Amino acid sequence: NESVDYRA
Repeated sequence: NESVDYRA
C-alpha cells in the first residue's frame, strides 16, 4: 500500500 493511494 505504501506506494499507491487508496483512492487510486
